Amino acid sequence: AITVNTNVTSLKAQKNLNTSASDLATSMERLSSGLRINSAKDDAAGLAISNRLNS
Amino acid sequence: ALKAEMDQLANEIDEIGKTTAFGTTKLLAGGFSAGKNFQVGAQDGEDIKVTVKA
Repeated sequence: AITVNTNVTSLKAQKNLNTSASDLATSMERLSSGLRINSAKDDAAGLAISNRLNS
Repeated sequence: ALKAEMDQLANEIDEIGKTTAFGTTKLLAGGFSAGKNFQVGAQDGEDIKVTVKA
């Protein structure tokens, strides 16, 4: 069909572009900080193990 | 005098024996006497055993 009111290819392209931008921002943060684990989003058990090793 | 220094050295050997740790788990006290396994592959059973006696 040739339709004007809905465009699905654009929706899917938007979602892919957003995923790529998120990944790039995460990498930029990790290079700026120098650490792999900046939150518990990253690795939760490693966070606690590293707190104990830090103590 | 000689024996007093021998006793202090034996005390420090015992202290190193009970104090060494990885974070909070003791290593030279007998907890690894029967080793622990680390899975070093992607499938079950592909693992290496680390054994340390007291």
